Amino acid sequence: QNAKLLANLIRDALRNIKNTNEEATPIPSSETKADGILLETISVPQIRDV
Amino acid sequence: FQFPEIAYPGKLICPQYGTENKDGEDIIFNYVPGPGTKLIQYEHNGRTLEAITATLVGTVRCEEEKRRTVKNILVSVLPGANNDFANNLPKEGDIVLTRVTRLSLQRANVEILAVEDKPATFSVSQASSDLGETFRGIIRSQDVRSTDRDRVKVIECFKPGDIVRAQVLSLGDGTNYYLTTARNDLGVVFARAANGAGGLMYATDWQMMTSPVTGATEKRKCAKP
Amino acid sequence: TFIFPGDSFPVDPTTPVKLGPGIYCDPNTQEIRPVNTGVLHVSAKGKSGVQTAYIDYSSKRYIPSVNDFVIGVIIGTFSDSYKVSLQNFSSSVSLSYMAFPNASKKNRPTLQVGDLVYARVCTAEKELEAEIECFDSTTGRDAGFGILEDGMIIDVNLNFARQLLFNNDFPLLKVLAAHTKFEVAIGLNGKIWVKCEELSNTLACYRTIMECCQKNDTAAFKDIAKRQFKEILTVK
RNA sequence: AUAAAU
Repeated sequence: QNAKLLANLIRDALRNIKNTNEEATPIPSSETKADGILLETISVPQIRDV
Repeated sequence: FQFPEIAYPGKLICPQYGTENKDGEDIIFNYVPGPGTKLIQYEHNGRTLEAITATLVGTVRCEEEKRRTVKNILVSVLPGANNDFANNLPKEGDIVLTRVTRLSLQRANVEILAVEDKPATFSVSQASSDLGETFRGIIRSQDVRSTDRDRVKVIECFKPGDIVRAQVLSLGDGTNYYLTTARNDLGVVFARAANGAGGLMYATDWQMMTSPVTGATEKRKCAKP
Repeated sequence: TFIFPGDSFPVDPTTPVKLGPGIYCDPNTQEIRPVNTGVLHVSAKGKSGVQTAYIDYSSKRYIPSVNDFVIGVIIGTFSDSYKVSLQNFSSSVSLSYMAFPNASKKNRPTLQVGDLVYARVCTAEKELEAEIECFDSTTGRDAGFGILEDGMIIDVNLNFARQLLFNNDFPLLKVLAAHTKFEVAIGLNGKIWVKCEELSNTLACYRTIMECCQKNDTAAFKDIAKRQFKEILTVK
């Protein structure tokens, strides 16, 4: 009797799954850059000293 | 050229980070420890310092592995017959030659002898087989073959003393490694008739092993050359 | 015609002989040769083309074989099976829980450690742990294999047990029936289970079978039962 | 779904 709702629910369910997938690729890239910041923060001057 | 070619254990090679000036831009060389090297801490005059120090007596080899440029150099020390090869240890994905120690109904436990290298050459693990110091591994009944994973007769697959080439899925516990012979290039390699009492047998079919000497045929799990 | 190990075999090489206890087929040289000492028994069927053999020899250490009836003792319980030892200082045997009538993955059998069971060996490999099953298909619709209750178990050499199970001319079961009512389970692993209504009768049976096991005499055994059941009377 | 991984 509630099969119409279920069909609607599946359509309701479907839209959310799609939104998540596009976002994911961006997240991985940053990590080498995060490693970069530490070198930036350290003074060039010390390196010649040590 | 800045760092010595050959370093004895305890000899300083290169600091933590490095940089040079070329093409009007600073190129950052990132030094990372490797086989034969160990990043440790040394302090002079109340000053803390981290530098790559060799731990093995060998020639030293560097290799690059991965606006403003970016770089990564791998610093290692290579010794330079007798072979030791400790760095080599069974890890997920590696291929390992094993020997069947005992057969049970739901699984088959073995012992690790040698491990296949990467591009054949192998790394032999030297240990006493009459003690138990040798690494032990367990091949599950579901990991025997991809064909019919549920029902597998272990008696008709392996045999005590037979040499089996497998790939380790995971470390498991301290007792048993996880071994799979699911693919084609994995299975019983060297074996003899009647648990080693008869003559040598060779691999023909993937599920059949025959002996071109006494005409004996025993059911095993054979691999592909 | 006693046969000794390394003895020459009359049969021709081209024609095969079915394996029997005592007879060994060399995995290396493919030759068939006797390895036990005793009487050679050979059965021939048809005008030509088939043969079978074994050697009846005195041995007391049981080695599990397909379709052998054995009486085992369940020392301990594992996850999916019982650990039962047919014999002392002998490798353990694997008995499946699902190897019972009306078995289910939800309900395990009620057998406890220390119980006697009548069992038949289904799969027995030399290099693998042997397995037994409570119900044997070959015997009939009903195995008659169930854990034994009370009674007394008797140690006996494999030859004496095999004669008691397969030979109908063996007077032992007859001479015991002439003295008392009793039920008996016979294992090819050299175990004999005996149970009567009264302990004195079971004890009398135990003592007779033991002496019969010791005596190995057809004439003695009839008398032996006489003096045994008599001696219990006075002892009473 | 009447008692699950000694």
